[PDB]
Parts: sequence; C-alpha cells; structure tokens
Amino acid sequence: SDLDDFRGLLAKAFDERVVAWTAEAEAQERFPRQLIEHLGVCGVFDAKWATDARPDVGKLVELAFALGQLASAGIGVGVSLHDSAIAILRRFGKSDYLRDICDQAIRGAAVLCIGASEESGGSDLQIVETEIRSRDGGFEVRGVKKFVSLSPIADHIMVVARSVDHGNVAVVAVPAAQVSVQTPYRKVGAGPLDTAAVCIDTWVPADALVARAGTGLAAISWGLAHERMSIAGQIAASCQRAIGITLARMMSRRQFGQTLFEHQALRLRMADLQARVDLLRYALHGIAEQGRLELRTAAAVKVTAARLGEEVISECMHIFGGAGYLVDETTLGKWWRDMKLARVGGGTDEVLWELVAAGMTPDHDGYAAVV
Amino acid sequence: SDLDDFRGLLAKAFDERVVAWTAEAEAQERFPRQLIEHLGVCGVFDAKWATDARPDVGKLVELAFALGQLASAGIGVGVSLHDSAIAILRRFGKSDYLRDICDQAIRGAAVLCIGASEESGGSDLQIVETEIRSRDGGFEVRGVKKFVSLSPIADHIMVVARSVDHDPGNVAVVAVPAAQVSVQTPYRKVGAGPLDTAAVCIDTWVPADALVARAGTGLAAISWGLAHERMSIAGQIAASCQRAIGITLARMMSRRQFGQTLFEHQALRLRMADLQARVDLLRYALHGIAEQGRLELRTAAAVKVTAARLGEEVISECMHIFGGAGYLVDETTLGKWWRDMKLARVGGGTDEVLWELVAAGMTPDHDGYAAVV
Amino acid sequence: SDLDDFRGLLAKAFDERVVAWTAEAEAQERFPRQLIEHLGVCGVFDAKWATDARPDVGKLVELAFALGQLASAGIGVGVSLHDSAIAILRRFGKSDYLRDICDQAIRGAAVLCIGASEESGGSDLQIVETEIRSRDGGFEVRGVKKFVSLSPIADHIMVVARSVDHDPGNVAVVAVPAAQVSVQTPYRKVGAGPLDTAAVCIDTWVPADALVARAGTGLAAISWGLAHERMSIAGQIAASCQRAIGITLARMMSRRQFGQTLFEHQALRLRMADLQARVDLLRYALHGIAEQGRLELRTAAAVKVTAARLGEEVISECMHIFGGAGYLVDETTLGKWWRDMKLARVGGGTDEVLWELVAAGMTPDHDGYAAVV
Amino acid sequence: SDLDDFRGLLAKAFDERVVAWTAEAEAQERFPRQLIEHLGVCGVFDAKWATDARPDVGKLVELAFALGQLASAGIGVGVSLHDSAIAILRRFGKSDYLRDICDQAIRGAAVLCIGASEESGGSDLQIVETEIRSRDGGFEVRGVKKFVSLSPIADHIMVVARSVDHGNVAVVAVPAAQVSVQTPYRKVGAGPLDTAAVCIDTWVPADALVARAGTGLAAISWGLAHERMSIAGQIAASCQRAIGITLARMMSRRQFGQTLFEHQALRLRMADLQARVDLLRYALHGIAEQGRLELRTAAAVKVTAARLGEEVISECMHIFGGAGYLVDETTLGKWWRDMKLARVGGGTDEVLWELVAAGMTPDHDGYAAVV
Repeated sequence: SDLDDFRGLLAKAFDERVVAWTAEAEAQERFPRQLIEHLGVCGVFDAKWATDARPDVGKLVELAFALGQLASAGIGVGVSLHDSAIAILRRFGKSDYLRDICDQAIRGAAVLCIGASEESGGSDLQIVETEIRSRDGGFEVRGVKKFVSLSPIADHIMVVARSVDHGNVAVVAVPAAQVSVQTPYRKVGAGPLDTAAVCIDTWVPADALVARAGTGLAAISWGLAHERMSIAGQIAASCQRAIGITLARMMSRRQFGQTLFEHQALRLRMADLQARVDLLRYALHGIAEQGRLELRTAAAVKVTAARLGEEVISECMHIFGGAGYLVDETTLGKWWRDMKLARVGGGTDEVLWELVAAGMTPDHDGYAAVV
Repeated sequence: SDLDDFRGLLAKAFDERVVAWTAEAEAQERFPRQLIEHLGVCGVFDAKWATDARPDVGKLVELAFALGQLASAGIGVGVSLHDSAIAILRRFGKSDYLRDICDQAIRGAAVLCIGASEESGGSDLQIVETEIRSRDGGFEVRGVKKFVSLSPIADHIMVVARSVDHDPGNVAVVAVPAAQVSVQTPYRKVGAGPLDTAAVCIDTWVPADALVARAGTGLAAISWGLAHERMSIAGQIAASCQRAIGITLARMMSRRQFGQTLFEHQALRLRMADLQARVDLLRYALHGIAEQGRLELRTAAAVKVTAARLGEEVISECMHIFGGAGYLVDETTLGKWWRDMKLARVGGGTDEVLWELVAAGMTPDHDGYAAVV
Repeated sequence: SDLDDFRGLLAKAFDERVVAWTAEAEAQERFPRQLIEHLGVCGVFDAKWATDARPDVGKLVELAFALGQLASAGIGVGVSLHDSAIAILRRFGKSDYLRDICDQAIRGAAVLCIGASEESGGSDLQIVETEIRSRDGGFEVRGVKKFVSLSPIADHIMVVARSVDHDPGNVAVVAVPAAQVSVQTPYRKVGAGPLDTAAVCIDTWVPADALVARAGTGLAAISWGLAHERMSIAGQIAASCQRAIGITLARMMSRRQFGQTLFEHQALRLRMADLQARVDLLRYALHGIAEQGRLELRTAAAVKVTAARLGEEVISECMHIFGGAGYLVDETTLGKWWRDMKLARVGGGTDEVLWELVAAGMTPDHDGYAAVV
Repeated sequence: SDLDDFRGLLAKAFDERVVAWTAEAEAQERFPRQLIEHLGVCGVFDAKWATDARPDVGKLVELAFALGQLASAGIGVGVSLHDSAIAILRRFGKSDYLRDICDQAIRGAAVLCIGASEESGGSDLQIVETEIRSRDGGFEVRGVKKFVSLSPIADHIMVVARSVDHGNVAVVAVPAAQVSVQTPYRKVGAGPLDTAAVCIDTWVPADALVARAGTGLAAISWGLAHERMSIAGQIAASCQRAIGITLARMMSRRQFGQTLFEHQALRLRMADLQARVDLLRYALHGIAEQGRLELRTAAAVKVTAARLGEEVISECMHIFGGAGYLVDETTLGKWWRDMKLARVGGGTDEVLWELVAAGMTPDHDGYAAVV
C-alpha cells in the first residue's frame, strides 16, 4: 500500500520527458543532471527514504525496475549510484554538515557519487592509496580515483581513504570544487555513465568524515550492497524489455516459410530465458519480503543477474541476425555493450562469489549420515 | 501467520521416524504407505487445504521444502502426487462420492494417484487412447496407462480419458477404484527407487458420480493437478539442492588435497558459491511466487523446468567434488541423489513441453520494438 | 611438404607493414585494398590455388591462421571473402572471361566480393528476389543485395540470382562488374570496422560469358564458396582466440590483486586452462580436417558454428579478466575483439542454418538402437 | 598403411564374440579376462607396440575408437589400463624380468593393472603412504591402494610407492599372489570395471623395480598420458554411438503430430552435439598426426572430452523421455552412469587443468601492443 503509492509515484515521475532525456543522453554520451533534479523534485528519493536510516528493499527494488525499463545502463546506474551514496549518508553520516548534504541529495539539489576504485586497488579496497590525515581540526585528503561515475556533474564524492594517523579504511565526503575531474573515458558501452579519474589534493572540515578509520569498509560495503540490489533489479527489468522487443521481431520476421517464433529452437530458447528472468524478478520480490538489506544476498543476486543478463542480451542480439549488427538498423549492439559492464561494475563475479562463499555453512550432521 | 503454524505442524510431523521410513523405503525400493497415512493423521493435508477449493501456494511450497529436506525423490514425489490428485478433486470433484474420496485422501485413509501418460501419448495428453463411453447411467473406461506412480498402493486413480460420446474438446477425468484396475509389475528405474511406478490396464465400468471432469474440461483438470505438482517439484529441488550443498561443503572443509582443504581451492569454492547463489535465487523466487497467492499454470511450468535444469547441475557438481568416493555406492549416497535428480527434467513435464507452455503466454512489446527500429 | 613452403611464404608476406595497415584500417574503418594486392603480388593466392580447381584445405587453414593472428575480423574476413569468390570461379567459371577475372583475382589485380544476402532472404538463399533473365544473347540482372562486404572496393560481385526463364531449381550465379552496380553508403556496424559492408543496387545487363553458374546450379556454387569461407572463419577464430589467451595470460601474470597475481587465483587459472584446452582442440580438429584433404559442406558448417560459439566465450572471458580496464577503449582493445567476435555466429551462416546443414546429413544407427531396446 | 592394416586387424579382433563377452560382462559386473587374452592372441597389442619403446598415437587412438564402439566403460577402460601398464614397462622396465612380464602382457598371457590411488592421496600422488624399502637385495613393499581396476584378475600391479631409503616416488611391479585383493566395490556405473582396494605386505626382487626413487611420478605420468589419450578416443566413439542410437529413436518416436527429429529444438541440439563430437574426433586425428605422446595434450584432450561426454549422454538420455529412465526398456541410464566416471577416473578436471595451466605461456609483446 505504501509500495502501491510508491509505484504510482514512479509511474508519474518516469514520463515521456524522462524517456526523451534518456534518448538525448545516449546521443550525447553524458548524464542529464536534470533527471536526478526531476526525481528529487517529484519526491522519488524522499518517498523511498522517508525517515528511515536503513533502506526499504521493496521500494529500492521498484525504483530499480523503473530505471531498468529505460534500457540504458548509464541513466539507470547513474541514478542508483546517487541513491547508494544517500544510503551511506543515511546510515553513517553523523554531522549536521553530512545530514544537510544528504537532504540536498534526496531533494535532487546535490548530485552524489562514489570514489572507491583506484588503478592498483580496484576489487581490493583494503590496498587503497588515497590517504586521509588530521591537520588543523580537519582532514587532508590526497589520492587518485580511477572510475568515478557522475564525477563531471557531482557536487560531492564519497571518497574511500586510508588514514595515515591510524582496519584503517575511512570514508570522507569531498566537494566537487575541491577535486580535479579528468576528461571522461571512452568506454565499451554505458555512454551516459560519465566516468572519469579524479585527482584529489585538498583539505576538508572534520564534519566531512562519513566513516572513521576502521569503519570505512563497512560504510562502502553498505552502499555497494544497496547498489548491487538495484543493479539486479535493473537487469531484471531491462532483460524483460529486451525479451519483449525480441519477441515482436520474432513474430514479424519470416525465414524458411515461417516466422522466427514458429522456429521451435528459437521459441524454446526464448521461453528458457523468460523463465529465468521471471525467476530473478520473483527472487527480488522474495528478498524484499524479508525487508532487510543483507550484504551476501545483494552480492549473490547481483552476480547471478549480471551473468544471466549477459546471456539474455547476447541471445536476443543473435536473433536479430545481420540487422542486430547494424547500428542504424537496431539498438541491440548498444544493449549488448551496456550489459557487458554488469559482471565488472559494482563488484566482479569473483569478489561477489568470495563474499557468498565466506558465509556458507557446512552440514556436519548430514555429512556424517552420508558417510 | 497461519503459515508459521503450518511450519510448526510440518516440524512435528517430519520426525526421526519419517527419516527412518525414508531410509528403509530406499533400501526396499517401495513407497511407505504409512507416510501418507501419518501426514493425514497429523493434520498436514487438512491444515494445507482447510476449506479452500484452490491451493494456498505458501503452504504448498513449505510442504515441498519439508519433502525436499529428506533428499529422496521417491518419498517427496509420492506425497506430492497424492496431494496434487487432492487439488484436482477439490476444484473439479462435484459429486458426494468424489468429495468423500477427497476427504479420505486429506485424512490419509485413501491414497490417490494420477493416470495421465500412455505409451503413445506421453507428453501430448490430447492423443490419449484411453476411452470413456456413457453406458447404463455410468461410464465404461478402457485403456492402458504407462507411468502410474503409487499405483501398487493407490486406492483410486485419476484417469485422463477421451470421450467417444463427444466430438474431438473430448478429454475427461474419471476416478477409478484400485479393485477395478490391473496394476502391472513395477518398473526397475534409473533412480527414485521408492517411487513405485507401473503400467495400469483398465477395462471397467464406473458410476456417473466417478466423473471428475466432463468431456472438454479434462485437460484443464489434469493441467491444474500438474501445475500443483510442478510447484511442489520446484520446492523439493530447492530444498534437496540446499541439503546437497551443505553436505558437500562439510566434505570440502574436511577433505585435504595438495596441502589444502577442498574449500581452500578457489576453483571449487567459487563454483559452490555460484551454485549456492542460484539455489538461493530459486528459493527466494518460490517465496515471491507464493506471495502472489495464486496457482498459475505458466508460472508453475517455468519454475519447475528452471529448477529441474539447475538441480541436475548442482547434484552433478556436488558428486564431482566427492571424487572417487562419489562413485562408490557403499561409501557415499551422491550417486543415488544424482540418479534421483535426473528424473526432474522428464517426470512432471519435460523441459520442451514446459517451455512450450511458457512460450504460449509470452507477449511481444510493439512500442519498444518501434523504438529499437 | 609444399605446406612448409606455403608457411614460409605466409611468414614473408605477413610482415610489419601488414600489421601497420591493419592498425590504420581499424582507425579508419576502411578495408585496405593494398593487402589483397600485396598478398596477390607475394604469390599467396597463386601458391594456395596452384593449378587446382578444388582447394587445398591445409593451405586454406594455414592462411586462416595467418589472418587470425592479426586479431581483426575486418582484415581477416575481407581477404577470406576475396579468396572464397576465387573458389567459386575456379570450380564453376567456364568462360574465358571468368577464367581471366579469376586470374586477375589470384594476382590481386581484381577484388572480388559475394552478393548473396537480401533484406527478405538473408539465411534462406532460395527466396532471392534478385532476378536474371536471358536477353539479346546475354542476361538482365535486377535486384538489391543487403550485406555486400568489400563492395566499396570490389571490381566484380558474384551475384546469386533467380532465373525467370527457368521453373522453380532456379538459382544461378552471375559475375557483375563494379561500374554496373550502385554501391550504397557503408553501414555503421557493431564491430568489424574495416569490413566495408554496404547494400548493392543492381539493374543492368551482362554478356552470356559472365554466367558463373546456370539456373539450378547456383546454390551448389554459392554453398561451395560459403564452405570455403566457413573453414577460413574457423581457422581465423582458432588463431585470434590463441592470440587473446596469450595476451590475457601476460596481463594475468603481471596484474596483482588480494596479494597474488591473477594467474595465482585458481578460479581464473583453471578457467583459462579450460579455454586453452578447447581452443587447442579446435586447432587440432582443423589439422584433422585438412589431413582428409577435401572441402565438405557439412564439415565446414559444423566446424564454423562450433568455433563461432567457442570464440564468443573465449573473448568474453578474456575481456572479463581485464576488469574495468577491459571496458576502457583507450586503455585496452579487448572491447574491439569482443565486438568483432560477435559477428562470428551470424556472418558466414547463422548457428541455426549451419546446425540444419549438419542435421541433414546425420545418420541413424538401427543396429545399435535394436541393441538398446 | 601400417594404420590401415591396424584398422583391418581391429575389425577382425572386435567381432560378435567380443560384443557377446561385453554383454555378459555387463550382466555379471566383472571383467572378462578372455578379452585381453583374445586381443593378445589376435596380435592387437603386438601390432600396436611393434618394436617401439614409445607409443604410436595413431594406433593408440584407433584402438580407443574400437573400444569406444562397444559403449561399455568397464570393458574399454579395462583394456586401456592393461595397455597403459604395457606403456610404462616399454619405456621404464629395464630388467629382463620386466621385459618378460611386458612380453607376456602384449601376448595377453599376463593381465597388468595400476596401483596409484590411495584413500588419502587420490589426485596428489606425491603424498603416497605405500612404502618401498631395500632389504636382502630386494624390496619390501607395504601399503593399501584404494582403486585398483582389474585387481581381481590381474597378474601384476604397477605400484606407486615412496622410498624409505631416499623427489622420492618409485614404481614397483608386484605379482597378484603377493597382494590381498579386497571385495570389489559396488559402483555408480562401469559394472565390469572390477575395482577393489589392494592391501600389500610383501617382498619383491630388485628386478621388479620399474622406476627408481625420484622417477616414479614421470613413469606413472607417462602411463596416465597414454590412458588419457585412450579415454578421449573411447569417449569420442561411445558419444558417436549414442548420437546414432538417439537419432534412430528420434526418427521413429512421434509426439504432437511430428517425429522428435522434426522438432527443431531437439534436431539443432543433436546437430550441436554431433558437430562437437566430430571436432573431438578430428582433434584426435590432428594430435596423432604429431606422432608423439605429450602429457599436457593428453590432459587437455581427456578433460575436454570427459566434460563433453557427460553432456552428450545426459542430453541423449533426456530425448528418450520416460523410457530413458526405465532400465528394462532402454540402456541409456547405464551409458549415463558409466560416462559420469570420465571426469574423475584417469585424473580429475582440476588436476588436468592444473597440468594444462602449468605449461601455458604469456605473450608479453602482444600485451605491450594492447596497452
């Protein structure tokens, strides 16, 4: 019912101008700041967060489906990253300074982004080279972040740093004016996901400390769990959209006297992918039903969805034949190129499988009964 | 929730004696009739069905997990088949005779089984050779059914038949007592030992009140029972896979090779983490489906084919991690699990038949297609 | 062996300047005509073809590996297409006009391309809309061809056409000069940048001697060229996959994460060992096929679909091991490799069409079946 | 031509009585000793080995196809194991005692078998508990071997042992009369592959030493490479046989108005498996063309074939539907149960992938050109 109202709100906010902003963002290969401002103004982040310090997984999942329906990794990932930075601030931001930047972010007045990954420490955030040092009642933050999505338009960056004065990982919020944003990378896909290296050599007040030394990894893991749940939801919705488009093609394209849908090998392949996509969507509902954000569950669902998504898009692109390979005839290549980011961005398959494995429990009694 | 009370009831009924009966049933390759009687006497079918004509998918799923935890396809499948035949009677059985047979089945006083498959028409139930003909205010029933699981112990068989009085639709479902059928010698099978399956020869007459579903409603009646069955198979797979993963992890954490435990070998660890993530996804999906609170033919078809294919991979990879020991019948039971799981892609609807059901309800997206071209 | 001398010749022709032309072709997204001229001038096509009407599969395969080593679908595919059109002329071109065009193509004086695919009939070449009609001792040729690779630089197009003088078989192959066709603007494609592909509009007349294959022999002529092409695609995939595995292993042995190099992470190591074993198997299979010394339509179909599907997996998994860097176009070329490889399952015959060819020649085993039942 | 004569010889030796011996062996779940004696008497091992100390891979592969055609893992594996023990003796057996037992084995007068695997050290043969000690000009050999195929009928066992007097691994030939063969195991499949534990507590002459301490692993690896090439050949032939039987079923079984072969999803699935089985067979010809037994190539081809074989048999069994699951209606279950041994017996996937990985070479120059 609060969820039915949230869905009603998403249906009002995700209108024809959002679809138009998405299409233009794809053509320009840049994130439209007006989307976050529009979602903020519409009360999307406000209705999602309400007065809770911890996220409502049901609302998180419904927003992920809305983003996924746009079939644009850049747009969807961009919004979800902003929202995941909000999740870090809501749970870990104690100062009035942080609660105010968090409120600005919920309103869509400030764009937030994550500064975790580096050239050396991409998957391993423990080997972070970015340093945080206490000086003049504030902090000195120095380092380079490799992949900072939304950095060309962000107002604040959630920087993962290693404290010189002290595990040892901390999170510090740094304003955009105090960082050097490099030229955005030319990437394989996800055009509107403006990603660039960020060079930091500045000072920040003590109030800008999001998570103190020895708590930074818990804070970034919380945001990454929030992000992983969203990526899984976005994959489920974008895969459903791709299956539906592919089916429309299959029912109109005729070859060897029959439509493609009448060719049983293609029909049953699609039915298998549909069944598996439906399973992922039902699983997300099932996870939301528990009403808690769990790090291992988020890791598990995101890796499974990223690997399924890759397959769905590859097989949809295959069914479009030659036309699928022609950029001015179909957009399948763009979908396929965007989806390839899923297994790497937001945590690699291996890192996520290590997190799942770490919490797996043996059954000694059952093993005793089998031997 | 009434669901927490149902779980509490399942925890009471699925006791150490049930575990022992399962083990004995495996050794004897015979279904233990006492399990259905026990579940009936315990109020399991009664609490699941209550006064509803249509099933509570949450309770259906919880019972499937309890059955799945036993890691025995014969035991789990046999119970689910009895309960799916109850689902057919609850929704389609109109006569006082059928409602009484149905009540007996809920009590565990009568064992029901399904006689759908034939030598010719296995997957295609429209091409059933078994005939039903109106005679003397009743019905003549003649035919042979090939894969009737529980037939050696059943009291009534839900027979799918083609009406000769009607024009081909034609399909009907008729309840036939055990005494009025000839059950053949049970088949030696690849696995699922306690799932007593045999051919059933029928040449009999039954009263009009034995008609479960009249000509042209028979396929809907059997599809309803099969949807109920498919949801249960998926839950049994999710639970049995979880049990196998847990046992395999215990083996991995004790077995040492090349100076490390198997769990310390990253290639085995990540492989198990991927299987775990996928079995978890299936379990969450079953909860997601149950929350919708309705039994849908296509959803049941889609979850059972997915689970069957996943379950085959999980058991094969768990068996592989047991190495040579996995191949020794008196050292480990992994081979039995693996042989049992191979039935999942065929029994209760083949992958292809279930993918055809899924495909039949798939809808094109014209607006999105207009945007891509 | 004449094969060792052919390898020696390939080693001389595939020099640092060829490598540089490849790089420039990638940047410009234009096929370098000079490569075909260079290969012709070097005696590559001449040594491959000698005086044979039918191809030497060993030399075909060796040339495919040389092309594959460049890790560029456009460059490799463009050369192979020119050479496959030579295969059609060598076996089917009877007139002095065709033998001269064929000799020019072996010298690298004339670039040949294939005009088979249409907007309607892409995979099904029996439903070609392009028509051929006898007129004034020659032939009228009218139609549109959709995917003509090399058409912006070709001198002659091998056009698959349907004869209106004959009864539907009907299919013919006719050689049409570049000046007598209208080549459309090349398509922007997902990958294979230097593979200049465009639609070709035809409404012209040609002499009788331009007839490559008369009505009812056209499908055999195009299938012959496609079989030659498919064998080459498989060899190009085997070589390009080996190059990708070698580069990825260098990255794995230098890149450190969680205190170890990537190669020291067992899950990545075994994954690469499995891909290596499978690419090795494909390379050995190509040698095995070449030893048979004959070009077979079904064997070419079976090896190309297998290789295309294997190659997609190899490049996707190599790209994955490059992590974020794999996704950055100015840091690594893995994305280009991956985008190029996606063409393999569609260009030169889709998986489904090739599996239909394989299936058509599959033979049942009656004696074994009698022993199993 | 020597190969054409070898094929001609195989066609004469693999007759109706060999097919009858196979069928009876399956029913009895025991290896028919008369098969090895018959193959010996026919000159099969003699023609294969000639006067060479190193195997002719072409002849090795042709014999593997003959064995594979029988569709019986027990029979085929049994013969190949005998022949692999011959390979160890031919290259490593220096004493007249060993050359004579080797000649007896080629004649089919003596059945040989391998005693490598143990309860603790299955995949890791370096951690072997079986000990070899020099005493009274001979050797004292003490230990237990877990999986010794053909042990109930063998005359000599090639025992992998760790020398107390001394890497440290050795191979020693022990006569059957000097070992305690346990009751054969009840196994998942491969019924006629009589496998049992072997308890050794005996003394042997110095002449019985096949490979001295520090050479035993090279000797067992040579035999295992010979065995792996044969397993790959057997899988290729048995998979071809299964595809052909499955196709006969598909062309006679009618469902939903069409034969199974007319159902495109099943047809294209079979075409894919056929294409892949043909690729494996061509690869074996390609490997034989190099005319050398290579440890890594044998490891690579066997693991690839074992994994393909599992898939082929599982999918053939699926196409037989309910009938496939009925033991008195079809033999698909037996094939499926036999094939499951391929990924474990003769080296596990992981051990074989470690051997392949160990010889993989990086391309530094190409990597320099990509970055």
